[PDB]
Amino acid sequence: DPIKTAFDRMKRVKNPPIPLKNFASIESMREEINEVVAFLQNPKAFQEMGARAPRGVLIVGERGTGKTSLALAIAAEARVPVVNVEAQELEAGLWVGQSAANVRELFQTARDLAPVIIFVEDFDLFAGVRGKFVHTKQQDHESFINQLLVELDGFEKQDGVVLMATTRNHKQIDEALRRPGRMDRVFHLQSPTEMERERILHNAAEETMDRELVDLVDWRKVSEKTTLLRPIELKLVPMALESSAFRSKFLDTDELLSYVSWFATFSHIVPPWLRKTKVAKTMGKMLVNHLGLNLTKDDLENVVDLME
Amino acid sequence: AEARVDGSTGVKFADVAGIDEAVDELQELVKYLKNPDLFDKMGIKPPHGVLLEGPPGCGKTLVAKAIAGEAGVPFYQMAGSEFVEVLVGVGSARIRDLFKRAKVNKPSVIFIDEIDALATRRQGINAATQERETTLNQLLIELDGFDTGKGVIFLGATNRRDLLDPALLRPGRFDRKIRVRPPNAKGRLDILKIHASKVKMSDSVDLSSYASNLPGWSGAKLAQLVQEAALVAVRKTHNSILQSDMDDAVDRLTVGPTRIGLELGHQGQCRRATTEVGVAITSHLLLRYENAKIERCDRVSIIPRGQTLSQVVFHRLDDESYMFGRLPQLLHRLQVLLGGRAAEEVIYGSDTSKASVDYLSDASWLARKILTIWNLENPMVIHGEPPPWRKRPQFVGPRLDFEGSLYDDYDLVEPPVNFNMDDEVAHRSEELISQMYNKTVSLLRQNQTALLKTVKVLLNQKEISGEAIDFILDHYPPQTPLNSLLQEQNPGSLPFVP
Amino acid sequence: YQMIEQPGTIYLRYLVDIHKKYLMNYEFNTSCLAERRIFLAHYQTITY
Amino acid sequence: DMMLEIDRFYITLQFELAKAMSPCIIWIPNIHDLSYLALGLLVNS
Repeated sequence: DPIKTAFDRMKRVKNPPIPLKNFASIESMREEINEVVAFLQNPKAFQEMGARAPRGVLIVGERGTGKTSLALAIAAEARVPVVNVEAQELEAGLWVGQSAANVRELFQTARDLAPVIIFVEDFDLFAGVRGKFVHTKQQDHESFINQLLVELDGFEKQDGVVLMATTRNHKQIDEALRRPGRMDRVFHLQSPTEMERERILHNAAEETMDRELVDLVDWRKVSEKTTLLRPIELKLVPMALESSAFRSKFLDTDELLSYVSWFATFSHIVPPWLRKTKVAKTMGKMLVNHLGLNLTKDDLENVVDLME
Repeated sequence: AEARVDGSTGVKFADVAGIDEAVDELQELVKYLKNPDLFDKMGIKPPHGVLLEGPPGCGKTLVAKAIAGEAGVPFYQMAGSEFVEVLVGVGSARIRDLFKRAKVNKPSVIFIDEIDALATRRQGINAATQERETTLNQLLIELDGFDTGKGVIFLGATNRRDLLDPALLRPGRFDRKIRVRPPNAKGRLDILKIHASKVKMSDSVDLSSYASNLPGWSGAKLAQLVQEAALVAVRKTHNSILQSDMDDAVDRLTVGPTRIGLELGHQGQCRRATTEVGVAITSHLLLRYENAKIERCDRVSIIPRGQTLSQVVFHRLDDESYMFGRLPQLLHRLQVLLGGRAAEEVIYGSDTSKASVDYLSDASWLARKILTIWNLENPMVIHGEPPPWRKRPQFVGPRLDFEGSLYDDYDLVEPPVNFNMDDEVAHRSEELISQMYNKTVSLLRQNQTALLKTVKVLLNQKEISGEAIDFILDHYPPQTPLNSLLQEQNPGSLPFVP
Repeated sequence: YQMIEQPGTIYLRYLVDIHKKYLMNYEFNTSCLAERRIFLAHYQTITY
Repeated sequence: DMMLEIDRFYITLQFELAKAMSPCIIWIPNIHDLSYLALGLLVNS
């Protein structure tokens, strides 16, 4: 039973990786996200006011923009349980018509736990436009899309359950899914802004890389070098930047390996207060001075203007 | 096989519209269904089968359901795709079961939606195919063995006549063949009246213009028109369907939804604006001066919708003028086609772009069609040539369907033998295209003020109307200096209020 | 088969050597300044 | 419905054996032969 196995991966997300307050390219579309999370937190409030609650929101964007992190942050703000349903369990390609029963049991268990969210990634892979597949893959997909449409067309039954599907492009999705009342909201995320790039880069430097080394890097030009990039890559920039900074000098592999092995064996036993002792604080700096791994400003400026 | 036995199907002949010829032909079937006695006394052989062939969304299933409702007979509905299985022989058993259940309650109607699913032609271009052939054999045996005195009429709805086997088209199985044409202007009007009674409607909505300006649209497409109008009014929190929301649904389903802030550089929009405005200005000038038999500009836009970075909207004329396309009409439409390149050549001087290449290709092909296919000039030609490139007739861009279509030769092509007349045909086409290009550039260059003002106004407003273009043309007479436009406090300002 | 002749086999050798000494389960240190610098230099030397 | 169960048990036994032999090196030649069940196993692994 793939449905119960999928629902056995239930999670209560409280701490998102990138929260909505930190997430970028949402300020032009924040009111819709607020409406959706208000519906998710209190479905009774949307049911009593009589307006059509958003039954479906779709996120469109590029691979790696934090779209799964955006959904996680939406769930964390809404404080409702989520289930990660992969594309594989939907397309049980053994009997013609098992996908309809799969999603029927999915929605049935969702209704018994509502308000919940069905999170499906790579939605255009299985539920694209009709007619692109010629050999034998038309009837099962037709039954799947018809069952999905009639499940999303619940006649005034707002249980509080919502479906977030994830695709790459908005043209590959079928026109029948594009109508409101089945899939209400569309969220387009392409690229952040320069100030938001700077803010995410500085937060990444403040949570990953050395706090002593954050002022030595002019983050404006690093943001101008990471215009085509994404928030999770904006988070992973600083450690790669420090590695490329360390690339400039001349150093050997085996000395580093020996020091790494010694520290890995010896840091398992050393006490925390002995590490916070001033002796251990001044021991590391003399280790760096003797080994010669001082990271300077001009090194990192040459690194950032060396990149593309 | 849950064949729904409904005593009242819920729809009658008042629910169908635009299918007047077919329902008038099927009135004979209804008369046979309600009382067959006067049919039997004189000795008619009723049609064994009636095949409804037509485009999707035209309500052929609705037509059969209305026939059963008015006739007061049980309606047996089960689609052709329900006859396909993996096991062999089950489909023929279902055919036999449905047929005998029809013979239980005589008179009765058998309806098979998408009959071409089971009746695919053995094209000469798994065991499922054998199942299809066995189901076809069982169906033809049951149809041929049907005595006509018991009054069981079998209906077959199909979307494509070419893939259906000619054995069923033989008399004795499908005696009647009815085409379900897309509804006309009055038909779409009546469908709009029917579908507008279900949703709240305001008095400001004039459905006659929408019926006239949406040619060839099926009944299901009008249904989605009114449904998306309702959903747009819900989005705008409107208490009723306004004309603005209805037009919003029109532009949502015809050209597509508007994007948000997706614009190219200031040079990437000036060229498209210049091309579309030049095409519109040539069309309006040909309407104004020589009284051409061409279309009229509705609105011109450079806002990206769907996958068109800019668009100019042209009305569609009546089809009675779309049969005898004379030489002058084709020449003026061809001038309208090169209006874009005329605009690039007069505005930018000698640095044209790639935004007007498609119009150039269309002009080049219709010159060949004038020369070779139709043989409109009077040196006689021995052969016509098929189009190397084929672009389908489509939306707001230039009509290119004046003779049904542009890129469709009517099987008027032969392989050539002499290769010395091919170059004379090419030279004739080049002479025609070059002369016509000089005439269209000469006529458009005489009015640089109106063209430039229309470009500036459309660039400022991101959308202009045909009446605004007409106002610019009237307020800017020919041979006025460009400094008159250049001395204005705002060249992209429209003092006319619609 | 000198050093500079093949760089890829050296990288695979270093990867399997790090696998041998259980040097992968200890993914990071998050210490004050020194071990972090050593680890960054080591991660630089691993690939390039 | 018998092939899916046998294949799932087989692949989960392979993965459990690979875990039981830790530390170990798994080599998978000719990925291009890949079917949905093995894809699901690999993505969840």
